[PDB]
This record gives sequence, C-alpha cells and structure tokens, in this order.
Amino acid sequence: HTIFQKVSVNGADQGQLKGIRAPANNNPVTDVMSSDIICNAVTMKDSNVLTVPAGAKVGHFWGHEIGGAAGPNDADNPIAASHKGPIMVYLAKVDNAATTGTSGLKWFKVAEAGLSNGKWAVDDLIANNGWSYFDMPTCIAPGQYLMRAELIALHNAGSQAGAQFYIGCAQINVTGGGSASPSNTVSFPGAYSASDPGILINIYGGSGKTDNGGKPYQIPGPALFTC
Ligand SMILES: [Zn+2]
Ligand SMILES: [Zn+2]
Ligand SMILES: [Zn+2]
Repeated sequence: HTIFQKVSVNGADQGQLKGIRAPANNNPVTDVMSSDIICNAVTMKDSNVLTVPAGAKVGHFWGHEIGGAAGPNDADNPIAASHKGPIMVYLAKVDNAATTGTSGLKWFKVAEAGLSNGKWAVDDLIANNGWSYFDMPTCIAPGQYLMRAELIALHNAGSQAGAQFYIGCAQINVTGGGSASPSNTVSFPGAYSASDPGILINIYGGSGKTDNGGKPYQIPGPALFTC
C-alpha cells in the first residue's frame, strides 16, 4: 500500500505533490480494464508542470501515506517488504500536461525493473528509502508529457485480480532532447490483461518465499522505448 508523491530531477526534490496527479489514499487498483489503471483514481491535481531535461536522472518517490502521515522509513514505509514486484514508468505526449485528460493517450514504456538474481524492483525501492530512478532518454522529443509510474505488488497475485497496482502520474516538460517518437504505443486501459504471466502469477517458491521459484519474471506491457 503506497502512494507516488514527488519527483526529483538530478537529485533536486521537486516538491511534495508538485506536478503530481495522486489518489486520496493508498488503496491499490485491481481492475486492469478500469480507467483507474491509467493514473489511479485521481483526487489531487495541480497546475504545475515539472521541468525535466532529457538525459536527467529522474527520481519518483513512494510513501505509505501522504506526506507526514508516512512516518519514517521502516517496515511499512515506503511499502511492506512482502509486496514484491516490478516498477515501471511510461510517458504519453500531450498538448498540455496540466490540462490534458487521461483517456485515449498513446503510452510508451521508458523504464522497467522486475526480478533479477533474487532481487525485486521493490527491494531496491526499500533500499533507496522510497525513491526509484530512471534516466530520461536523451533522444526523446522535447515538450509536454504525462509520466505514469507504477509498482505492482504480487504477494496475492495468484488469484484473478489479486495483483495490486500502485499508480500515479506526474505532469512534465522535457527540455533539450531530440526528435524521437515511439513507433509503437499502447493504450490504457488496454495494455494489460488480467491473465498476463507477470500479473496472474504465484511468486512463492518451494520453501514458501517470494523467489518465483527462480523462474524468469515477465514484466507486463510493451518493450522499452530506446535511443
Ligand atoms: Zn500494502
Ligand atoms: Zn511506519
Ligand atoms: Zn498503514
């Protein structure tokens, strides 16, 4: 149970909820055909668009509760350690990131991390005290984007609609960069099926641990947009 609440740009904390579209609480989205899968059930929405230079290291921050109610980094914050799963980031080019609706956008995936050598993306999130990082590709066309960030908790993913999606979106303005557009985009809803192998999945191994029995973990959604 966690909430996406700030972005950092090369280490610079952009501000609590600045430029973020956020839910009212930490409850997961479980219906991949719901419009809530796009940016969550958004109830908090500002006019700010964050400046992100192409190539910048971008941080996104997750907290168990909003702001000071999160408490210190511990067993529940940023997320319980049982909530193993991937963490992803997508973008969608828009006209104005402060005013765009979220229906019918063309999303492409810019970062992902899953399971590797017994460690989940979530474990890195915990080690980095709630921050997850990616590099904004240097070749991407400048301008207005919505940035969707996602963590999927898989501790109950064995049953249909058991996967817990923690999601939000950030309003951004990419400066510098290049002229790349993704050749192939995906929709939300649409990109995910409730029976995808990285969504309907029992991650518990022979000794009852979240090791996916050592099998490859197939991150949901499209291939990465690359430079
Ligand atoms: Zn939880
Ligand atoms: Zn706590
Ligand atoms: Zn709690």
